[PDB]
Amino acid sequence: AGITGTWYNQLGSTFIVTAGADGALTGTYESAVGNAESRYVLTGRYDSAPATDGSGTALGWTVAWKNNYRNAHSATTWSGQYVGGAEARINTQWLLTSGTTEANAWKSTLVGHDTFTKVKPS
Amino acid sequence: AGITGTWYNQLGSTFIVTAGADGALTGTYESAVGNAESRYVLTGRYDSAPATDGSGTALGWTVAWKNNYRNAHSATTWSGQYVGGAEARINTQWLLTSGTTEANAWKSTLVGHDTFTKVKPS
Amino acid sequence: AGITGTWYNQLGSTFIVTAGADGALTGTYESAVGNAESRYVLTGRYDSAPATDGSGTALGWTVAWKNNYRNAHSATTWSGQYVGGAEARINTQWLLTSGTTEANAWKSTLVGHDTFTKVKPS
Amino acid sequence: AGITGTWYNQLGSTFIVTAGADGALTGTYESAVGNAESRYVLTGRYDSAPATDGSGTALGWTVAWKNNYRNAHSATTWSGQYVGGAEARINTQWLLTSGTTEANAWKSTLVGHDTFTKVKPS
Repeated sequence: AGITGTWYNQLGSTFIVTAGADGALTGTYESAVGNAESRYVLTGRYDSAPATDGSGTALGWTVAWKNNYRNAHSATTWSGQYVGGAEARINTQWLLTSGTTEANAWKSTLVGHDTFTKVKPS
Repeated sequence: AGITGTWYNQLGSTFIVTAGADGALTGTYESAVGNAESRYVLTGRYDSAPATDGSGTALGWTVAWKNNYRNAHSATTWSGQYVGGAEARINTQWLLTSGTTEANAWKSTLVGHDTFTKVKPS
Repeated sequence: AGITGTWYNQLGSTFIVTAGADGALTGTYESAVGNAESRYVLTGRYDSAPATDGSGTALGWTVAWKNNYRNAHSATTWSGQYVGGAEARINTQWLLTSGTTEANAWKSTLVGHDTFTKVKPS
Repeated sequence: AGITGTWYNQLGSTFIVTAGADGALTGTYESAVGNAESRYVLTGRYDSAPATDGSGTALGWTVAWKNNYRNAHSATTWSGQYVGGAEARINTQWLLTSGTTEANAWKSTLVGHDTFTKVKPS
């Protein structure tokens, strides 16, 4: 169950999350950490029964940079895997797609990565 | 609203989906198209108010290759953007992460793409 | 076994390439195609000895977007595979990275895909 | 402005590279580091004239995983940027593509990240 919680990224984002018994992910993303109108609904999925081999626990989740206060006309999906214990992290790769005229399709999707930890950076 | 529906991919996958008035995505992924125990719950997010410039409509969604019948200990997040009209498509990039020993972390995430259309391929 | 030549992608860009007998790839890439002021240097590598089970031929290459007529301050790589036959295609995927101040480092790399064909698109 | 040299990543791999005065990149990459049987050819490009606003230096390169001692039937490219200073790092991202039959074409390309530093990791 050790997914549910708060999770901080190197750069200064934060999201708390729940893991539905069945296998859901519900939460909200805070893209600063001292903000309020800069939170966005979070939903995603994670393998609710993982393997017995020290192997990761696959997950993903999406967040749409639009809320009741702002719209970036964009959305990030985080894909990766959660590891547990004392050094416990959420290792992801992420994609970011904006809405584009088809003229600029080709340049619509930023790629990156993010390591989330259960205790703040610096 | 022209997201809700069925969507087919070049290769032979299918997913029907709803767009919550607010901005959610709920659905289920069929990874063949004539299957049944090979469907997986689908949830994700999409910009419920898009821009007025012919620009795409950003979205993403995640699917965990584990259900009541199978487990691939994996998960795909699809990120991209939906375009409408008579030639209407869901253009995405996708990531796939498996659970890995940390020994094999480095090789945990397949990258690809998928163009979804509202009417079957071949 | 005919990587050597001229190739074209979904949007009418072109790169010519000789395929050194070991893995060398060198040649060029032309933003558009009919123009000498928008031409760019290209080097890369490929498997000079692919398996015989009709498996693709892995390859990669690079086009720092700099010449004597423009500097874009950026570089694309292309990773993927050659699949000869009637319809010879170089199915690839690419990462486009610009040079950023440390703060924009995160929005630095586009991701995308590209099919190349020995015949011009539409 | 010191791309030329020896670099190391989070897992103790290494590549040496000369940075041609225009953009050439050539050199090598060593699966591990202390071994001649696991060494691989490397070519690429970089912006030989990056802007002066302390922006990174874009670059890319390729290592078809083939030598006289092993053939992996695959190729990685590395796209990213050089950021000199006290802590000079080449922050990159990479795509690892194997040669596949048309049916496995979809599970063909790993994606991932890599920091390189002029000093060995741990």
